[PDB]
Amino acid sequence: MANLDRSNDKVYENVTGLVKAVIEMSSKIQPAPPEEYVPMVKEVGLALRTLLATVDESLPVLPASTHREIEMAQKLLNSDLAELINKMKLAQQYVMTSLQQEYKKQMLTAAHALAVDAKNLLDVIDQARLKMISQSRPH
Repeated sequence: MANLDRSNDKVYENVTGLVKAVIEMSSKIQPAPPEEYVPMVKEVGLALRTLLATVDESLPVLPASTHREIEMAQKLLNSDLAELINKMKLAQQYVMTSLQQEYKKQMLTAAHALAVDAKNLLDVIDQARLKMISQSRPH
């Protein structure tokens, strides 16, 4: 029952990091221009990429039982992402018009589910990690 925040940190990081941004980005979103936003979102999406790989390393980090769910969760996050990425690709063009705050708001919405999505990700894992704790700790 030590602090195994070694590799679980990398996994728990992306999740948070991306999340912490999902929100923050929302704040600096309104202002964030179409030149600084295009990437902004691109970043969140980029993080996912690495996150996926990170998960693979986390897969084992957790006890057998939170595999499928985890896998299904990955697609879950991406989902919102994909829809989030598109939202941007549009906002980028639906900003110079005038109905920015409108479309921009939409993004926020996802940001809400996103934060959760990312949560439900580890949330499940958290249920696994324990599955190991209260069972038979090896190392």
